[PDB]
Amino acid sequence: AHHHHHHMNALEHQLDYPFADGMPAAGTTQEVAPGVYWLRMPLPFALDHINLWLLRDEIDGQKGWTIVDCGIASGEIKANWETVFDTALEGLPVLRVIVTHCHPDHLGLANWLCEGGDKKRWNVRLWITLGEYMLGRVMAAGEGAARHFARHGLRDEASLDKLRNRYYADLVPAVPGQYRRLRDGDALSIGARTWRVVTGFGHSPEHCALHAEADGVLISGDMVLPRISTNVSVFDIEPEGNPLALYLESLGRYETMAADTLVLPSHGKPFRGLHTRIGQLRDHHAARLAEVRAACADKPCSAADIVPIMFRRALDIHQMTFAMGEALAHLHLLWLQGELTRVQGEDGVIRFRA
Ligand SMILES: [Ca+2]
Ligand SMILES: [Ca+2]
Ligand SMILES: [Ca+2]
Repeated sequence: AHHHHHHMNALEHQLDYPFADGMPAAGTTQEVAPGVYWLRMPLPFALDHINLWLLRDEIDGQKGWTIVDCGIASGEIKANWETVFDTALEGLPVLRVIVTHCHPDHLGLANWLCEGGDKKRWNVRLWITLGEYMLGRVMAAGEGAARHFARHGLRDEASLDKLRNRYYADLVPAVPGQYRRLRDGDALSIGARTWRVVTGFGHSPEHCALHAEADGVLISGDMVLPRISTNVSVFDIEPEGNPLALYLESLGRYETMAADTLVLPSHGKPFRGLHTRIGQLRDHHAARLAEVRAACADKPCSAADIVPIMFRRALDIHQMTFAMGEALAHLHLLWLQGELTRVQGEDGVIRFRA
């Protein structure tokens, strides 16, 4: 996420933070609900942290801990995990590792945690959805990205070269060779609770949020974040994708949850106002779509044309191509519902017009 950048929530004051600005220091935990503990790991990106969750649990008579998400494979996060093992687990083992999705800050240390950390203290199973596991395996093991961004309006030969000669493998250095499949609707028994798998689309293949309906707690992964937008992007591998339509449809899964649901997001702070935040995200994308409509009404626009309208800030070449993926997702939503016509110019650039 070094070149990743996000849209900040100016309506944060409409959410409620039950712990205010309290946050667990590195290597320590903070109880956010009975048997649910919050870990905060540093990240070296603009997004400077990820929240991970430790759930008190008992499987087959053995008391211990279920981990949700892992961090990137950095020396600093590994050291913080080791401190946690030694001082914050009450001397009890990890029983299993659940990963919400394959992005590196969530999947990176799965293999290392499954195999017991530096001292190999246990040997446990990774639980994850099939789509996230398989894409993780594909990416864990370029020139296609450059052809992609070129046909969407990036024409500077020097910039295209910087993409050609290009991360995931350094942050996710191994992915477990075995997994336990999570599927939408699965009931997980974790400690005193049943957590249900709520799958989400448009951000990643098959994103797993975990919902404890009786106590009203939601582990939202990256699908609902209080301070930032969720990345929704069209990529070279699925060049006609409609991820924004999938994402906006997916947000309906949370609008039927309780209005007082405690949301545990992967970035930001635990919060209430789930429905408020969903409304803010819907409003945000409606405003971005209106800008795309307005621009395409006056001339055929490429994704590169849309970036400086959608992102009112300076971007380097790497941030530009990341923004281009999100611009293209908004173009594709309008295109595929019949509001734009897609034309590949004789210059090879794909553009969209009213
Ligand atoms: Ca993600
Ligand atoms: Ca191994
Ligand atoms: Ca994330």
